[PDB]
Amino acid sequence: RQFGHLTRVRHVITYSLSPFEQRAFPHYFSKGIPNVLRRTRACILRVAPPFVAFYLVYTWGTQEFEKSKRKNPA
Amino acid sequence: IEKERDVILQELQENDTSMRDVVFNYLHATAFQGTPLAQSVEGPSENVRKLSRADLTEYLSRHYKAPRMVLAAAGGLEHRQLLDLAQKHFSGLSGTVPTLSPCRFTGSQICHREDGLPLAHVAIAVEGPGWAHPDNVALQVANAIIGHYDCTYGG
Repeated sequence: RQFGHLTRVRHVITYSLSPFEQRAFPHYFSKGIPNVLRRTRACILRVAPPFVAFYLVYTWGTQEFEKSKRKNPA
Repeated sequence: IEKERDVILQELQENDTSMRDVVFNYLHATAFQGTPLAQSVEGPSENVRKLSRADLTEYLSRHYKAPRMVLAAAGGLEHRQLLDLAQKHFSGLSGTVPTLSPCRFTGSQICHREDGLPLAHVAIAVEGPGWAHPDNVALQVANAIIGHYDCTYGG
C-alpha cells in the first residue's frame, strides 16, 4: 500500500508554510503551559486515584508488616 | 455597471474550469501573501458585489496619468504622423501617485485536494529576480534547457 488509491477527498484546502519562515518554538511558554494544564485537568481524575490508593496500600503494607515482627505482651 | 456585474460573476464560475488559471491565481496568492500582489486580477465575488462608480472614479483618477502611461504602434506609418495626434488628443490629459512597496517572497505550500477529477494541474516556483536584473537572460535559457512537452510531439 502507498499513496494514491486510499480513499476519496473532495473540496478540501490545505495551507502550510516552510519551517524556515517561522520560529521553531513560538508561544511555547505563553500558550503551551495552559494547554499542559488543560491536558492535565482532563486526565488526572482517571489516573491518580489508583496511584493514590497504591501509595496508601504501600504505606499500610509496611506498617502492619512493621508491627507484626514487633513483639506482643506475653 | 449592473449588467456587467452579472457578467463577472458568470465568469468566476467559468474560470473554475480554467484549471491552469486556477493554479497561477493560487500560486501568486501564496508567495506574495499579505501583499497586494496576492490579489487576483478579477477579484473576489464580494467586492464585485460591492463595487462603486466612485471607487472606479478614484481608481481612474489616480492611475491613468501621463507620467505612467505609454503609447506605441508599428506598421506602415511615421513617428511624426502620430506625434501630432498625441499632441492633439492626449495633450488634454492630466499630466500631474504612490510608489512601490517591495513585494517580498515566501516559501509556502498550498494544496486544494480534490480526488474527483481526472488529473491534477500542478505548479512550483521560486523567487524571481525581476526585470532589470540581467541574469533573467540566463534563466530564460534554462527554462528552455528543460523546455516543455505535451502529449503530441512525435520526437
